[PDB]
Amino acid sequence: SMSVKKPKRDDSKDLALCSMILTEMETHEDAWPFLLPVNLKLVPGYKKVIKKPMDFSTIREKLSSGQYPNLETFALDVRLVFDNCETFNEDDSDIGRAGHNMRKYFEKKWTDTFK
Ligand SMILES: Cn1cc(C(=O)NCCN)ccc1=O
Repeated sequence: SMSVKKPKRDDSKDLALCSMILTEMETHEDAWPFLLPVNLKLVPGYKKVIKKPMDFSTIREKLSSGQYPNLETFALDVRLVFDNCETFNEDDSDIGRAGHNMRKYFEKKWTDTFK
């Protein structure tokens, strides 16, 4: 509360660590469904069904222009990519399985980096 300061973690490296985590995502071989925004004019149903589209390049742009206030909002956009994926794809499709793989890949790097 007011004048009651909780001891807080060092966040000076958060930007560089999130950038390196995103780089590992972008270079993962299963990252192809998520590198670029879903083409709303070439895919039937996505614009209406998916109310918050998100992809790695948009996350990269928001990270490179100071649009994430903290690292929690960064992980929100990353998880939004895979939440959208589950909403729109079957689990045993190539894209649906890539999302599950990429999500598990992310959450371990998130724990190994900040926890
Ligand atoms: C990540 N993601 C990719 C597609 C896509 O590109 N579909 C083309 C079908 N061959 C659709 C939904 C989704 O969430």
